[PDB]
Amino acid sequence: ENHGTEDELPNYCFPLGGVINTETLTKVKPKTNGWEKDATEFSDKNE
Amino acid sequence: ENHGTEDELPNYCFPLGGVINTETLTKVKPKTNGWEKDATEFSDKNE
Repeated sequence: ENHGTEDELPNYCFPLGGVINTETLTKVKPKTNGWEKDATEFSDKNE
Repeated sequence: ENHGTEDELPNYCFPLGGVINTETLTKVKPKTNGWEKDATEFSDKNE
Protein backbone atom coordinates (compact mmCIF):
# COMPACT_ATOMS: atom_id res chain seq x y z
CA GLU A 1 0.00 0.00 0.00
CA ASN A 2 2.39 2.62 -1.38
CA HIS A 3 1.38 6.11 -0.27
CA GLY A 4 4.68 7.70 -1.06
CA THR A 5 6.36 9.63 1.73
CA GLU A 6 5.43 12.76 3.67
CA ASP A 7 8.58 14.74 2.95
CA GLU A 8 7.50 18.29 2.10
CA LEU A 9 10.12 19.70 4.47
CA PRO A 10 13.84 19.06 3.93
CA ASN A 11 15.82 17.42 6.71
CA TYR A 12 19.46 18.35 7.26
CA CYS A 13 22.46 16.73 8.93
CA PHE A 14 24.14 19.73 10.66
CA PRO A 15 27.78 20.20 11.80
CA LEU A 16 28.90 19.75 15.39
CA GLY A 17 29.16 23.39 16.47
CA GLY A 18 26.48 24.54 14.07
CA VAL A 19 29.18 25.84 11.72
CA ILE A 20 32.62 24.67 10.55
CA ASN A 21 33.79 27.06 7.80
CA THR A 22 34.08 30.31 9.76
CA GLU A 23 36.78 32.74 8.64
CA THR A 24 39.14 34.92 10.66
CA LEU A 25 38.17 38.58 11.08
CA THR A 26 39.49 41.61 12.98
CA LYS A 27 37.54 44.01 15.21
CA VAL A 28 37.40 47.49 13.64
CA LYS A 29 36.21 50.71 15.31
CA PRO A 30 35.15 53.91 13.50
CA LYS A 31 37.39 56.96 13.40
CA THR A 32 36.36 59.89 15.57
CA ASN A 33 33.54 58.18 7.57
CA GLY A 34 36.62 56.04 8.14
CA TRP A 35 37.73 52.87 9.93
CA GLU A 36 40.69 51.82 12.08
CA LYS A 37 41.66 48.61 13.84
CA ASP A 38 40.25 47.96 17.33
CA ALA A 39 42.77 45.62 18.97
CA THR A 40 42.68 47.12 22.48
CA GLU A 41 39.62 45.28 23.81
CA PHE A 42 38.94 42.52 21.28
CA SER A 43 41.45 40.08 19.85
CA ASP A 44 42.74 40.37 16.29
CA LYS A 45 41.46 36.91 15.24
CA ASN A 46 37.74 36.14 15.49
CA GLU A 47 36.13 33.21 13.67
CA GLU B 1 11.09 -7.45 21.79
CA ASN B 2 14.42 -6.61 20.17
CA HIS B 3 14.56 -7.57 16.49
CA GLY B 4 17.48 -5.39 15.51
CA THR B 5 16.92 -2.92 12.71
CA GLU B 6 16.11 -3.19 9.01
CA ASP B 7 19.13 -1.29 7.69
CA GLU B 8 20.19 -3.28 4.63
CA LEU B 9 20.43 -0.17 2.46
CA PRO B 10 22.76 2.72 3.31
CA ASN B 11 21.24 6.14 3.97
CA TYR B 12 23.21 9.29 3.20
CA CYS B 13 23.07 12.95 4.17
CA PHE B 14 23.63 14.74 0.79
CA PRO B 15 24.87 18.28 -0.07
CA LEU B 16 22.36 21.05 -0.70
CA GLY B 17 23.30 21.50 -4.35
CA GLY B 18 24.03 17.84 -5.00
CA VAL B 19 27.79 18.39 -4.97
CA ILE B 20 30.18 20.88 -3.35
CA ASN B 21 33.62 19.60 -4.37
CA THR B 22 33.64 20.55 -8.06
CA GLU B 23 36.77 21.71 -9.88
CA THR B 24 37.36 24.39 -12.51
CA LEU B 25 37.68 23.17 -16.11
CA THR B 26 37.97 24.68 -19.59
CA LYS B 27 36.03 23.81 -22.75
CA VAL B 28 38.34 22.19 -25.31
CA LYS B 29 37.54 21.38 -28.96
CA PRO B 30 39.60 18.98 -31.12
CA LYS B 31 41.91 20.08 -33.90
CA THR B 32 41.58 18.98 -37.52
CA ASN B 33 44.35 14.43 -33.79
CA GLY B 34 44.93 17.31 -31.38
CA TRP B 35 43.08 19.55 -28.92
CA GLU B 36 42.61 23.32 -28.70
CA LYS B 37 40.89 25.68 -26.29
CA ASP B 38 37.27 26.72 -26.89
CA ALA B 39 36.52 30.04 -25.21
CA THR B 40 34.22 31.78 -27.72
CA GLU B 41 30.86 30.12 -27.09
CA PHE B 42 31.78 28.61 -23.72
CA SER B 43 33.54 30.00 -20.67
CA ASP B 44 36.82 28.94 -19.06
CA LYS B 45 35.52 28.34 -15.51
CA ASN B 46 33.07 25.43 -15.48
CA GLU B 47 32.41 23.85 -12.07
